[PDB]
Amino acid sequence: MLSKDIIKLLNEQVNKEMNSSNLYMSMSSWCYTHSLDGAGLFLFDHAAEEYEHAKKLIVFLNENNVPVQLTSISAPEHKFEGLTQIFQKAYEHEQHISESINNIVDHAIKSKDHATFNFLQWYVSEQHEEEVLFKDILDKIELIGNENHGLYLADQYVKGIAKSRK
Amino acid sequence: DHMLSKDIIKLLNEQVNKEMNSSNLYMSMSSWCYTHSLDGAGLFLFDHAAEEYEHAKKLIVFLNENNVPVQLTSISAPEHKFEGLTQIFQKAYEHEQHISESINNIVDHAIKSKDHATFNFLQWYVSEQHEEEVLFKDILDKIELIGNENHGLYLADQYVKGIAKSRK
Amino acid sequence: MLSKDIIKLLNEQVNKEMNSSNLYMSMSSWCYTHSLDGAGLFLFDHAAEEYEHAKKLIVFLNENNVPVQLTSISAPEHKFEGLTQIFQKAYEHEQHISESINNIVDHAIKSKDHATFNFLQWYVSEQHEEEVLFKDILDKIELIGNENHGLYLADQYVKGIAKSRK
Amino acid sequence: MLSKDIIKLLNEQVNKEMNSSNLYMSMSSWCYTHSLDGAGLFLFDHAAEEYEHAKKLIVFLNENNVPVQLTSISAPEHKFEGLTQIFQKAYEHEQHISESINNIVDHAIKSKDHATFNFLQWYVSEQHEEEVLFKDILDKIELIGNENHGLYLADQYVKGIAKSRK
Amino acid sequence: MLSKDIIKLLNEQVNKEMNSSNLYMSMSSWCYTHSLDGAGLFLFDHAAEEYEHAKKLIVFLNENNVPVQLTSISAPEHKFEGLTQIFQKAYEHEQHISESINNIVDHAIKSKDHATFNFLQWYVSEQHEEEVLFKDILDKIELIGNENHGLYLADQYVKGIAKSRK
Amino acid sequence: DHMLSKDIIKLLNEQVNKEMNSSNLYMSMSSWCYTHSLDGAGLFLFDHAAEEYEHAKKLIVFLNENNVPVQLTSISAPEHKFEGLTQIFQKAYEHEQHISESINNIVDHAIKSKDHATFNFLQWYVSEQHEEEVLFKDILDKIELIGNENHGLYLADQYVKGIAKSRK
Repeated sequence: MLSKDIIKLLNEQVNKEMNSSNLYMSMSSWCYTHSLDGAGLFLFDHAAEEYEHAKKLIVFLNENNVPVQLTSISAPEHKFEGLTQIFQKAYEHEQHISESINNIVDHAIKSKDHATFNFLQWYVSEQHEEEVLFKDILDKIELIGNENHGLYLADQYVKGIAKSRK
Repeated sequence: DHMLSKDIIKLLNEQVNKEMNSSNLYMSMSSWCYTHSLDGAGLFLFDHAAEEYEHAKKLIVFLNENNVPVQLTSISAPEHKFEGLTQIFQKAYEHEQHISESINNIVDHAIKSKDHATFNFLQWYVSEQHEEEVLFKDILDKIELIGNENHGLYLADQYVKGIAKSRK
Repeated sequence: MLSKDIIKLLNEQVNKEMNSSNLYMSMSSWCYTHSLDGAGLFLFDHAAEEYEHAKKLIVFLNENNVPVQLTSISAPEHKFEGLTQIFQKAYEHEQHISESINNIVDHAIKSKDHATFNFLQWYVSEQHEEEVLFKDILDKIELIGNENHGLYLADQYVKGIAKSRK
Repeated sequence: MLSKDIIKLLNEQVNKEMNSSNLYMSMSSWCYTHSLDGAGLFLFDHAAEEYEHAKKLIVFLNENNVPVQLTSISAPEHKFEGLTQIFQKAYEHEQHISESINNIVDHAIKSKDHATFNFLQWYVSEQHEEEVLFKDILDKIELIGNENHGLYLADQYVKGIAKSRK
Repeated sequence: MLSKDIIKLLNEQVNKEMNSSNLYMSMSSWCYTHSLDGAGLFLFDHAAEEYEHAKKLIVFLNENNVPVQLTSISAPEHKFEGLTQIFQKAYEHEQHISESINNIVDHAIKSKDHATFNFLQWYVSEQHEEEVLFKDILDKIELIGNENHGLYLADQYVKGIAKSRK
Repeated sequence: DHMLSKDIIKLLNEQVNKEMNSSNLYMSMSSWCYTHSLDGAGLFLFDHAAEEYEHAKKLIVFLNENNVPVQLTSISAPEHKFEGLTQIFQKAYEHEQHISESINNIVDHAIKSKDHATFNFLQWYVSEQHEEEVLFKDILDKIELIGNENHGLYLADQYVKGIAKSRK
């Protein structure tokens, strides 16, 4: 049904998405172990949400009678320097994801897979929104500043958002 | 680490990895079923895969609240080629046996180091695993009863479908 | 408002869509008369659903102040070999329809009729979904096999789906 | 089961009915495109209702294990001179339909297909009523005239009826 | 995030949108002062709705962390010849807006801002619909004609629509 | 023959324009806040801007029901560059004072021409203006109380956010 290219990209996206989840879990554990259970929670929940994206793709593939060919998931990074650094990396990571998705959309436009294109709309929208979210959080962290109690407050701010997203 | 013994931590991290790995194995198997018109099995395995991933998560939460760093290593690619519904379930069953053993090994270690809280935590996990191991045996048994000669694959898939739904 | 090309294709589509339903009614009657009232029902309802698609198009054309030009509806085929053959033909018929629709979409993209494009999204998605459905059914029929009580069970399977689509 | 004659007439009626629907859609679009969305709607809905009559017949045929043989549906007329003319043609068309139905009834009486006769009662009555409806509307339109705002009012009158029939 | 081009067009659109609102308010006051409070109301409400579009766009820019550059709003036209003329100008004005929006859509397609494209869908559809609405109203008015009681009834027709849109 | 005096009409039309102009100023200010990570302030001002546009509308309605033509002139471009949260609110407050003054001027004129119905109509408008003028002063004072020190901005934005939500 769907073109060889598309299939490859979709499978690849599944992998990136699963990979992303692990990155967020890794980041989450770093936060927890450095007394930042606000960030820890946010990222852990965000990781869960990434795994769900993967699942939607697998379902889409499954329903189109396309075999899922899962390759290895690379090991996420474990060492990080601080709350700001994590979110910086996170933000750059989300930009990369937005770009892989658009790439898939480009391909559907070019091959005229209009149904695939259609399916991908929500996904694009969800990503852009998530990309913004990370941006905001990063800005807010920077507004607060790491001097003194700011790490505490920044974590509470993040905690604040975590709970208002379940 | 300050709370749990180095050994335990190693095994727990290891287990997370096996558990994540397992999920992918089941997704792979699931897709094989779907693409060979066995959406009953496909669903069962897909849901089972999801459930595997959740077990990993529970461990991670356990590790997190004990202030233990989670060290996620790479997840190997699962096998993609399988011979038939029976073969898949056979492999699944042998896979579950292996997992049951991994877990018991962790339990042995907690007993020996006297990590009684860890032991406690592991109870549900053991029971949950044992139950799943049985489930796969039954399905395999039922599959063999039915036979694969005529409409058997169909009926076997409906039987499996039957169970998939009654586990939401 | 809309371009001469688009209008022509849309009118053409209306006709194909009406034509399709007749094909499905014809197929439906064949099923009923050969004791396959499961298939009979599925196809009858599917035919009804095709006629509704036509109607949505007519409405679209009407609200854009475009005259609907209805041409002749050709007579559908009435002789068929068997349950499998019918579904095979059905499936190939759905493939053809998916393609006429995409063609319309291609044309809107090229003339930049963005509102028309927009309107066509649901239609694309619906068709694709239906195309999948026929593939599944066809696969399930083949999994069962026409030997023994195969035809019976296959009809019950189809009946099963018919009732879980009203 | 049923006699060859009856079957022929029933099939014939289905074709007529399907044909009629298209005529009404064509007429409907003419109304819409000349700013007469009241008439447009009435006819559109009336067309849908004709299609339904066809379906009831097909169902009747199906449950009696009679194959439906659908022939081609001719293209309806597209050009009309005005609201009055359309309804005039409509009315004459409905008279013709009443007559094809009666003819079927005559035949059932003569072959003593009493069950078929029974089935046909609602259809006769329903048709007779529709024939009256068109006369009334036509009459009302004439009462109104086209001298001032007649078309606007006649269309509103028609609109009035369209909504009090769903 | 978003490309400089897009942002410029989006800001430009805000301005045209605000400008549009004023045009409609101006037109509205003309209607009121010439005893056409039906039209007056329709246009007033339509003006309000235009200002909301601008606001919607402004929100979109804000959540993407894009500065909004608001320019001066030119004075609308204040002299008009009559109900028909107003709606003619209105219709023409609407088309112009449809075209500016499509232009933005063209640009997103070309730069591959797929999220922006996505966002713009509702806007395109809402616009197309509004463009149709003005055509219908104009058409209805022509149908009625400016002769005896025409203006009155046309205003009541318009009033009719105004109230069935809040 | 209008009901109202030429003077009044002129002022009222003028006021519409100032009011529309004001809204844009607030939107501009709002966007500045959003783009500098101050979505609390951003929201407050955005909502306040919307509220200014509504004032304009009430006037237009008033003029319409009195059969007075609305003459909309150009809306000037608002200022886009600002130096900080404090500066914005300072400018805001001054702007509010200037608006109060324009409104009072209209009231003065109604008293002098004895347009008692117009006077009547203008009561709510005056009261609403006074209240808004106070509000801006209060916010300004708190912001100064807090100080744009190390965590001042974040808190001042949260304070503002606090008020924004308790005004819907």
